[PDB]
Amino acid sequence: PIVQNLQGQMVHQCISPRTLNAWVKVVEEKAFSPEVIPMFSALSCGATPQDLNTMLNTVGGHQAAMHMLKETIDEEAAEWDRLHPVHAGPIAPGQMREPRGSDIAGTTSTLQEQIGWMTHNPPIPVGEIYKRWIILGLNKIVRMYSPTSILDIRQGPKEPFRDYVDRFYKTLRAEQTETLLVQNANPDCKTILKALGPGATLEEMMTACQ
Amino acid sequence: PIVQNLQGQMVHQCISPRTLNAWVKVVEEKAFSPEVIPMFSALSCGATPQDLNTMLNTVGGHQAAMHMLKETIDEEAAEWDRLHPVHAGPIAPGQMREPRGSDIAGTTSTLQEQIGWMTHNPPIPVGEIYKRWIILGLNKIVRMYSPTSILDIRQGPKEPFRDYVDRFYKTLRAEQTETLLVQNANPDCKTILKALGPGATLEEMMTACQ
Amino acid sequence: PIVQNLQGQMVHQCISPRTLNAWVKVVEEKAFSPEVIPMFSALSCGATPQDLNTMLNTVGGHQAAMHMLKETIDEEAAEWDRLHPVHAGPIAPGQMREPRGSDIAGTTSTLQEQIGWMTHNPPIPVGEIYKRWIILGLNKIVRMYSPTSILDIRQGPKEPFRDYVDRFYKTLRAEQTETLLVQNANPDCKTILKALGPGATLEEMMTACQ
Amino acid sequence: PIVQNLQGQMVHQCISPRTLNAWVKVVEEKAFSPEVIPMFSALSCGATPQDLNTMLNTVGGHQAAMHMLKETIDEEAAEWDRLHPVHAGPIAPGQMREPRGSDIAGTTSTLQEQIGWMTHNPPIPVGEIYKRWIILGLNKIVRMYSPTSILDIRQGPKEPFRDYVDRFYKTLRAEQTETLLVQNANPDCKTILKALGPGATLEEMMTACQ
Amino acid sequence: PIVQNLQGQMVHQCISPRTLNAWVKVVEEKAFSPEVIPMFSALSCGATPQDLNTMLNTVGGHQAAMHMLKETIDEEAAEWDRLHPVHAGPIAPGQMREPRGSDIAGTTSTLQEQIGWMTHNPPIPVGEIYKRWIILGLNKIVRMYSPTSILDIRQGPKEPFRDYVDRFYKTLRAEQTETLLVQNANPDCKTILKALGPGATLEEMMTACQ
Amino acid sequence: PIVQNLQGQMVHQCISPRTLNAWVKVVEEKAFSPEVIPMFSALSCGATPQDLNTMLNTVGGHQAAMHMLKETIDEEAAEWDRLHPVHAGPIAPGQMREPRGSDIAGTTSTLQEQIGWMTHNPPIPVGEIYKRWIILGLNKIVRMYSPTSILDIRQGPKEPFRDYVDRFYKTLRAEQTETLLVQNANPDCKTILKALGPGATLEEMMTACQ
Ligand SMILES: CC(C)(C#Cc1ccc(-c2ccc(Cl)c3c(NS(C)(=O)=O)nn(CC(F)(F)F)c23)c([C@H](Cc2cc(F)cc(F)c2)NC(=O)Cn2nc(C(F)(F)F)c3c2C(F)(F)[C@@H]2C[C@H]32)n1)S(C)(=O)=O
Ligand SMILES: CC(C)(C#Cc1ccc(-c2ccc(Cl)c3c(NS(C)(=O)=O)nn(CC(F)(F)F)c23)c([C@H](Cc2cc(F)cc(F)c2)NC(=O)Cn2nc(C(F)(F)F)c3c2C(F)(F)[C@@H]2C[C@H]32)n1)S(C)(=O)=O
Ligand SMILES: CC(C)(C#Cc1ccc(-c2ccc(Cl)c3c(NS(C)(=O)=O)nn(CC(F)(F)F)c23)c([C@H](Cc2cc(F)cc(F)c2)NC(=O)Cn2nc(C(F)(F)F)c3c2C(F)(F)[C@@H]2C[C@H]32)n1)S(C)(=O)=O
Ligand SMILES: CC(C)(C#Cc1ccc(-c2ccc(Cl)c3c(NS(C)(=O)=O)nn(CC(F)(F)F)c23)c([C@H](Cc2cc(F)cc(F)c2)NC(=O)Cn2nc(C(F)(F)F)c3c2C(F)(F)[C@@H]2C[C@H]32)n1)S(C)(=O)=O
Ligand SMILES: CC(C)(C#Cc1ccc(-c2ccc(Cl)c3c(NS(C)(=O)=O)nn(CC(F)(F)F)c23)c([C@H](Cc2cc(F)cc(F)c2)NC(=O)Cn2nc(C(F)(F)F)c3c2C(F)(F)[C@@H]2C[C@H]32)n1)S(C)(=O)=O
Ligand SMILES: CC(C)(C#Cc1ccc(-c2ccc(Cl)c3c(NS(C)(=O)=O)nn(CC(F)(F)F)c23)c([C@H](Cc2cc(F)cc(F)c2)NC(=O)Cn2nc(C(F)(F)F)c3c2C(F)(F)[C@@H]2C[C@H]32)n1)S(C)(=O)=O
Ligand SMILES: [Cl-]
Ligand SMILES: [Cl-]
Ligand SMILES: [Cl-]
Ligand SMILES: [Cl-]
Ligand SMILES: [Cl-]
Ligand SMILES: [Cl-]
Ligand SMILES: [Cl-]
Ligand SMILES: [Cl-]
Ligand SMILES: [Cl-]
Ligand SMILES: [Cl-]
Ligand SMILES: [Cl-]
Ligand SMILES: [Cl-]
Ligand SMILES: [Cl-]
Ligand SMILES: [Cl-]
Ligand SMILES: [Cl-]
Ligand SMILES: [Cl-]
Ligand SMILES: [Cl-]
Ligand SMILES: [Cl-]
Ligand SMILES: [Cl-]
Ligand SMILES: [Cl-]
Ligand SMILES: [Cl-]
Ligand SMILES: [Cl-]
Ligand SMILES: [Cl-]
Ligand SMILES: [Cl-]
Repeated sequence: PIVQNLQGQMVHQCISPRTLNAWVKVVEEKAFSPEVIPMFSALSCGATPQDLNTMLNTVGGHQAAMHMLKETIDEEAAEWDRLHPVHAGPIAPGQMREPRGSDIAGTTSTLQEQIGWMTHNPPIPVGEIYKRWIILGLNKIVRMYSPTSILDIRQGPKEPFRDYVDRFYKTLRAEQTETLLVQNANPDCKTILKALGPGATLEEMMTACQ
Repeated sequence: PIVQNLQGQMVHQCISPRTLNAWVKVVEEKAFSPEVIPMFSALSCGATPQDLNTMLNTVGGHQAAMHMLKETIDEEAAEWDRLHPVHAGPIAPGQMREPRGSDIAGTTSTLQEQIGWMTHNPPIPVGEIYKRWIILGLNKIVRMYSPTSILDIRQGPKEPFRDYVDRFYKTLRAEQTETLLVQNANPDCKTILKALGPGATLEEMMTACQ
Repeated sequence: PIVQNLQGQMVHQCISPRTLNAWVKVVEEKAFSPEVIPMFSALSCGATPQDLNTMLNTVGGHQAAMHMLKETIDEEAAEWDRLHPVHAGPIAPGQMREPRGSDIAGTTSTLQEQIGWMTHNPPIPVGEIYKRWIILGLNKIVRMYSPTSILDIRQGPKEPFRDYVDRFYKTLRAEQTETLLVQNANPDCKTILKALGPGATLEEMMTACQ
Repeated sequence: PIVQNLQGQMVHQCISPRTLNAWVKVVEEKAFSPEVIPMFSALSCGATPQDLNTMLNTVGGHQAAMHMLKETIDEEAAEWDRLHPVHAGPIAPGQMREPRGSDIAGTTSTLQEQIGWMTHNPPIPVGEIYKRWIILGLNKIVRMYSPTSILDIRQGPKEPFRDYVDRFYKTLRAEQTETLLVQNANPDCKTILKALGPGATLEEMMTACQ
Repeated sequence: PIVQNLQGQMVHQCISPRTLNAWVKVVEEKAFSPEVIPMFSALSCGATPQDLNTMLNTVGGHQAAMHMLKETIDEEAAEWDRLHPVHAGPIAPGQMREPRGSDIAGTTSTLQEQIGWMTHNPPIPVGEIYKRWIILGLNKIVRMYSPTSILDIRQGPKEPFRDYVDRFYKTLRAEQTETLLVQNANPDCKTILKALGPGATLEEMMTACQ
Repeated sequence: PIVQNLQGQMVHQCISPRTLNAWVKVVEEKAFSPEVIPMFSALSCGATPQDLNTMLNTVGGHQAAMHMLKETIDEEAAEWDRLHPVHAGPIAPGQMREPRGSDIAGTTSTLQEQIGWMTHNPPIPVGEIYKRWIILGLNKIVRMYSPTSILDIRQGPKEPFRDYVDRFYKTLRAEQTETLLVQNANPDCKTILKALGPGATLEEMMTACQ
């Protein structure tokens, strides 16, 4: 990644074994649960495009999702090229060529060029642009691998309301609400929630059905 | 987080895999026991609003509590806006716009803006303001998930006083005392504690009933 | 904690996940064995009052002892106030108000004030003052949870002297010696230790009874 | 490796136990799966030829592949010598002799010489040149140890399409595509994929056969 | 410990949780095997007397040995006082009082005084003086807990010579050689070692009896 | 070890618990397999003679090999003294006495002297000289503990060629080749390898017999 040294200069740093290992492990354990997106964004803090490609490549398995991820990256890269056409001309001394979509995705660009963009003044955050494309593609993967629709999350007749709400917002998060939460509650809690009226907080709802 | 480098300047640092992993693990193991609040405050030392949102998002499960947490944040953000209305005008060079509630909660603000507020002179500690809102909301979650009332913590007839006091203050902490501690002691220890008189220390009480 | 950077200035540092985790684990494993006091002092090296309160709060369980710890802190804080009454007056620019007992214990003081005291010239080591109160209170807890009196540590008739001495000084340490060590030895070793005479070293005693 | 200190100078650093251990472990667990190449490139970030040889030597087992790796290195080194013949002459003060293939592969060069090349201005990245040769040789090993041909990856009659696509691109990656993916789908999904037409995305294909 | 910062000044550092934990673990696992002495010396690199006392205090159990260790320290401290009598007089500004035995052992000295001695020019290495006393006392403990005499290490009639030599020098190290190694070899290997003659290396001896 | 600080000065560093622990563990797990030599060289990067002796002393067990290691060190030290006789004379201010063999092996030299040699300009790398002697002695240990001769590595009649080549070069490495690899192949693969002709690569040989 590109970190600021303790003197105030942005320099390149090798990705640490701890960072590499945490990413690999979170995919093995959590696959494409929603909370894998924040881990990816946090672990790739300050990442160059090379670091991002490293992290994606260390994933073994899930190659169907990884391939869908490439197609999303190609979609976003092609959109970047339609909005930012590279102008012909010799690059001035101490300056950087404009990045293409494939340069941001690290396929036609070197690490030294990525460092040049990211440490430019003003910087071209090719790492953050690429990370956004990846998180976009990861969100579609999370959505596709969501097993259950919110319409099928219904409170059991003897299911504690807390457990039901846990399953409800867990499902909702992956599908990516208030009145449906009441409608899918069991008869005994729905009656209590009816009498609470509208505008009740979740805490008030949970307190009323416990 | 925003740390001070070893030269004396406040700079941004990537959240470390150790910090991310410790937070995730403490929620898996301890859920919403009271001691999860100090871990959250310590792990988010110097955190930006983005880091705080990262930590909350890495939580898988407990989505009922996580949703109640958002409602508390929205309550606190809306109160921040009623007390701090943003004034219209162009921001002066080298200065920061006033933060709204949603900027403090990281929903309408960028990392660069959060760094600008937090490293301003004087700084606007949007991270500490947001952390306070979260700890406020976490405390209500801890209180709601407290299973047992202090009125039901009674010493067993052959229960060692030490074990009873352990359960008593554990329950008290989650519910968030002296005379009730005597009243709920078993007959044999209550008689001893009566004769100790008032103003006895816990150490004196424990010594008298062991 | 307040560490000295590699340039020679005392600056504040976030408590590390390693430090937090080690303290929690040592309490889970060792409870209030005597060797938990050195771990606490070493782990809270350079700690502010906030860090000390963090560490104590991360403890789950043992709330009877934790409450006795507060009473010892209140005793010591009140003694600090009787010896150091805060004088009325406006604090001069660049100076710190005198700390009260509750400021040292972090209940009425902010982190910024604690940093001001601890990095003052000369510094007011509110962290070390608070740590002393805590270690004082922890010692009383260790003493109270000591199960066995030294009078009941007697060498078994076929117990190796080494094992006996191990149990003896282990018990002695928690209770917090030479002639009692002989008196509680078994008949066969006591006869040997009699003939050694007084002023023998432990190594001489152990060698004589092995 | 050769890292840039926090002041801006490229200096040599001892390879860390974490880096050494991660490489050894990834070979024990993953052998020569494709994702072992990115781990090798990431763990040897900034590596000198000595560090690269260290990492390869810490591998126990797989000595058949390790020997094939040497033959690839010798092939590449000999090609380097045919393209870069070392010119005779005394090396000027403060300058470095031109590297031979065997100097890049660390067999006829010292660490001090490798540091001289890598920290030269402009630098001769003997580490990156050597790493490229190794990754080249590792790719041939991954290809040779690929057990299954893409022609044998066929969807089972009741196999979920997602699982099939996972096996397909996993196999494809090791062998190192769209129309073959349809042809090897089972009859029921092939009929659906026929009607989708050409130019469908993988996400559209997966959605249509789930 | 007292480390040199990356600028060239000797400053105090908190003992790290890793250092504390490694020492505790090595005592639990290896007790007083000989190789515990090098671990102690390496883990207490640069240690102050306070750090040394911390490490010894974190040991739970083995209190018989720990008490023998104090008696050795008192012996060495008293010898230090007989060779270095403290002269009466006011200490000059910026200078340190001469250390007594009990100051070196950290019982009558503060951390600030230990830092003053250790960072003086020339420094008084009270940490290294104390560490020497401890290693002296630890060596006597290792010697006392050595279970077997070298006279009882005899090669079994079908015991491989390598295994025998392993047990021999292991025992010798704890007891703290060549001709006895031959004498205790079994008849078949002794005959071979006789014919080798004197002045044979261990490698020659092992090769001859394998 | 002697590391270069982030400012460009060679200073001494305490050996880290991670380094100590990794060395101990690799000996417990791998004993004297060949790949233990690279781990030793990597873990002792920049090591002083004291650090090297520390690492060797932390080894418990294998004392037969450890003693053979001392004899190799004494051989090499005595050769160093025959090639570098120390000249009599007072050492000039700011200079270092010439090292003897026993000074390089850390037996008659202090840490401060080792730092003086290693940080001299030009430096006397007593650490690297000592490490070379140790690696020399470790290689003889690896060779002696090699169980199987290369003449006994023969491909089984139904053994996959890959597995055979794995055992072959593993054995060869410890014994420390092409035509013997063919001669020891089973009849079916030998016939194929005959027809390949000479000058075939290992990859061609493996491909032909799979
Ligand atoms: C990936 C990344 C770059 C980012 C970001 C990112 C940025 C901003 C915000 C956010 C912050 C505060 C508030 Cl009050 C709201 C809000 N208040 S509201 C009422 O909607 O108006 N909304 N937001 C999202 C915003 F900004 F997009 F609007 C927020 C979040 C929250 C952070 C958060 C997580 C948490 F657990 C508990 C919290 F209190 C806050 N994360 C989510 O909310 C995810 N989530 N989704 C849903 C669902 F879909 F089911 F409803 C559900 C959640 C849930 F909260 F977990 C919970 C079960 C409900 N994250 S990062 C930093 O992680 O690496
Ligand atoms: C989250 C965060 C930002 C913070 C803070 C924070 C700030 C200040 C203080 C504190 C410090 C010293 C004293 Cl003497 C008192 C006091 N003395 S008193 C008699 O009340 O007048 N009170 N306080 C709270 C104050 F300041 F709010 F008043 C304190 C605490 C204590 C720290 C502490 C924990 C501990 F274990 C043992 C200690 F000796 C001190 N924590 C609590 O006390 C929590 N607790 N709650 C209750 C209950 F409700 F059951 F009674 C019980 C506890 C308990 F102690 F654990 C024990 C069973 C009893 N924490 S952080 C730094 O953790 O990240
Ligand atoms: C908490 C903290 C801030 C502190 C400190 C602290 C400060 C000083 C000293 C100390 C140092 C050297 C000597 Cl020679 C003596 C001494 N010599 S003597 C003969 O008494 O006159 N006394 N002391 C205590 C002093 F200074 F208070 F006097 C010491 C200790 C010792 C350190 C130590 C531990 C150890 F294991 C072995 C050692 F060789 C030295 N620790 C204790 O002795 C604890 N202990 N208690 C008893 C008992 F009660 F049973 F007798 C027993 C021990 C025991 F040694 F473990 C052993 C079974 C016997 N610690 S910290 C740095 O840990 O974080
Ligand atoms: C070793 C090292 C130095 C390097 C590099 C390196 C350099 C660039 C790129 C890359 C980046 C973005 C795009 Cl969009 C494409 C592209 N888009 S495309 C449609 O082809 O035109 N192609 N590339 C390769 C390029 F550049 F060579 F063209 C890329 C990769 C990708 C990174 C990546 C991995 C991932 F998992 C998911 C992603 F979204 C992106 N890695 C691979 O693709 C490996 N892979 N191989 C195949 C197969 F063969 F089966 F098809 C398959 C993959 C797969 F993606 F995993 C997935 C199942 C399919 N890595 S490092 C940095 O790791 O240490
Ligand atoms: C604690 C500390 C501060 C220190 C130090 C310290 C200082 C110097 C030396 C040393 C170095 C090189 C040589 Cl050649 C000799 C030597 N050559 S010789 C022939 O005697 O003349 N002698 N020495 C000791 C010296 F200097 F004191 F003379 C040495 C050692 C050796 C280091 C070593 C360990 C090892 F495993 C293998 C090695 F090749 C070298 N350690 C020991 O030898 C311990 N040991 N003891 C005996 C026994 F008693 F059985 F014989 C046995 C050993 C043994 F080697 F393990 C092996 C089975 C035999 N350590 S530290 C740095 O560890 O933290
Ligand atoms: C200890 C230390 C200081 C050092 C060093 C050190 C220094 C240089 C080299 C080296 C580098 C590149 C090439 Cl191409 C050759 C070469 N090409 S060749 C055809 O012979 O002419 N030779 N060398 C040794 C040189 F330089 F001495 F010649 C090399 C090695 C190789 C590194 C390596 C390991 C590996 F696994 C795979 C590689 F591609 C390269 N290590 C070895 O080869 C060890 N080995 N031994 C044998 C055997 F004996 F069976 F044949 C076998 C190996 C084996 F490769 F593992 C494999 C099964 C065969 N290490 S360190 C840095 O580790 O800490
Ligand atoms: Cl790491
Ligand atoms: Cl790349
Ligand atoms: Cl794969
Ligand atoms: Cl509830
Ligand atoms: Cl980390
Ligand atoms: Cl954010
Ligand atoms: Cl979830
Ligand atoms: Cl009690
Ligand atoms: Cl940490
Ligand atoms: Cl506080
Ligand atoms: Cl609790
Ligand atoms: Cl004994
Ligand atoms: Cl490390
Ligand atoms: Cl090399
Ligand atoms: Cl091997
Ligand atoms: Cl799907
Ligand atoms: Cl640590
Ligand atoms: Cl001390
Ligand atoms: Cl104890
Ligand atoms: Cl042998
Ligand atoms: Cl470490
Ligand atoms: Cl030494
Ligand atoms: Cl041993
Ligand atoms: Cl093969």
